Parts: sequence; C-alpha cells; structure tokens
Amino acid sequence: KSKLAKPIQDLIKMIFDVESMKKAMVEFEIDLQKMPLGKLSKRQIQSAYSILNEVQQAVSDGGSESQILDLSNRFYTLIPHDFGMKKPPLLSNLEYIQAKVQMLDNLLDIEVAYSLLRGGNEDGDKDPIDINYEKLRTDIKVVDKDSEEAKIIKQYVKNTHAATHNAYDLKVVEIFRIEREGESQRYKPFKQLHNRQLLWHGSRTTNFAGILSQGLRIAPPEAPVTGYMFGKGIYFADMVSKSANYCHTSQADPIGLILLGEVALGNMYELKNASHITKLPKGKHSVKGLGKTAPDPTATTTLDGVEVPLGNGISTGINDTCLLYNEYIVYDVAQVNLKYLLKLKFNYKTS
Repeated sequence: KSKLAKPIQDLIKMIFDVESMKKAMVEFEIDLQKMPLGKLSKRQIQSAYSILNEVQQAVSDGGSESQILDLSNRFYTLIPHDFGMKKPPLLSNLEYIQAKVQMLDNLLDIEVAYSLLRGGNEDGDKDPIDINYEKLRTDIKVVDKDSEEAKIIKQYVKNTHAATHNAYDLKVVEIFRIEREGESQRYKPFKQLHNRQLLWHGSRTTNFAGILSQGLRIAPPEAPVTGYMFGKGIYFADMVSKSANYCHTSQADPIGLILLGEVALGNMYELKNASHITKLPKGKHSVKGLGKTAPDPTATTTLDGVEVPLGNGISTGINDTCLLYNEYIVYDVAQVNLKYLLKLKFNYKTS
C-alpha cells in the first residue's frame, strides 16, 4: 500500500487521471480517433508551433491566400482535428491562431504526464501511487490548516478575489508545501534581488505533472512571440481570481489546483498596454502590466522574507490602462521558486 498521506494520494491520482487528459484534448477539438494520447510526440508539437509561427507572419504581412491555405492544411494534417459537421476553419484569423498556440502549450504538459504514466512502473513492493509520486521529483508535504502559513495563505485567497469574478466562490480544500528537486539551487542567485513577492499561477489539472517534474516553463523558440500578451515569459497575478480563471473548472468539474510561487521581480518594467517584449530594457528584471484594481499596499505582509500582497482589492489610480488586474512576467525560468500548491473547490453560484 501507499506510504503517503491521503490528500497527497488523492492529489497524485488527480494529476495522473487519464480521462481528464482525453477530456482536455477533446475540448481542444483534437480527433482522439486519429490522434490517440500515445501519439503525442515532442517533435510533433515543435513542428506545429513553427507552422503557427509562419502562418501568423503571412496573416500579418498580407501573404498569398494560397500560402495560408497550404499552412492550414499542413497544421490540421499534423494535428488531426474533429469539427463535427462543421467546415474546418482556416488559420486566417489572428485570434484563432493564438488559441492554437495555447493548445500546444497545454499539449506539451499533457505529453509529459502520459510519458511518465507509462514510464517506469515495474515493482510489486511499491504501490502504483508511490511510484508515480517519485516520478515527480518533488517533495510534497501537507501544510497544517492551523499554522500561520495556512492562515496567511487563506487570507491571501479570500481578500484578493476580484469583483468581476463573482461567478463563483473559492474554498481552499488543501494546501501543500512543494519543493522541486534542484529548484532552490537554481533560484539561489535571485535571492539577491529586491522586490521578491509570493504570486499566483493557475493552470489545468492536466498540466501539473509537467509543471511538477519540469517546473514552470517558457514557450520554445518556435512559438510565435505574438501568441502571448507580453512575450514569451512566465505569467503571474496578485489577484487569486485572475489566476483561478485559468484552472478551467466548471460546475461539472469544480476542483482546481493553483500554485503560489516566490518570484524575483527586481526593478519592474511597468506597462499599460500589450507589448511583444523580445528583450528587457537594461536595468529591468521583469514586466508589470498595470491594472485598475490591486491588493491594498497597506496590508502587504511578509512570509520568510517574501512579500505577500494579501491586501483587499483597491482601485490603483491608473485610468489609462488596458488591464483590469496586475500581471507579472519573468523571462527566465530561474527567477521562480514554487512554494505551495493549493487544491481549490469552486463553488459556482446557481440556477
């Protein structure tokens, strides 16, 4: 049997659920019949990105319609889609192209999870759960619901639930202390930077095996820089609800996982509008999309030397900004150190 705590057992089962991986692929409109879970190849995904990269260039520069049609055929031939009785849409709309780049960011993590799931599973003396836990290379511990850590984190969750996101409530079901192998060592040079904060990062539950084993990642070189608001970096929020929206939960599937990572921000390059940042302006360490609402700076506390903006959402004073909420982006995988993983239950307001 399993030697882990129950909630950790439930967590592992959840992140390695094969049926959720399929559901995710069906939502992305992949043809499960022509492209099974076991067909996902890392190379396949890279090629797909290059295609999206090239087609995006064509739509932007007025390339031949022939070109856009050929690229679309190559894309769909590489990643079989099932559109039902609908005619397959061409990759001629920049918004549909973005959606497709998002799907590949997700397919990269799903591929990792499946690989691990069918990897080294040969032992009778180890429960299947324990074996999979070990594949994660991450030490996971349950945080006691009554310690200071738990209390602070619960406050952070309750106080930063944004106004426009009142389509649901949030209940913290469990809090885990996580420590990915070698991550603390990688992040060490950044302890030197000032302005290190405890920020949020939401994702689908099907991404967690990739997140835990590989850590948070930046899109590969093939990915169009345009496929992202502020370029190819790692995104965070100080409003729990802004992130929570990326868990992609529903009344039918209410449980979501969310991360709390310590991020070395330093001098932030503050922006009010989307910008495809290719390189940072000497002297800056991160980007900060300014929003109209943000936690109350007066309430900002600290936990282990890291700033926690658990303040109640207040208006920020900036009027000329595209964003409703703050957005933080780092461009180096080493500028983040994952700390906590929260199991959330979305209580969706009813009929």
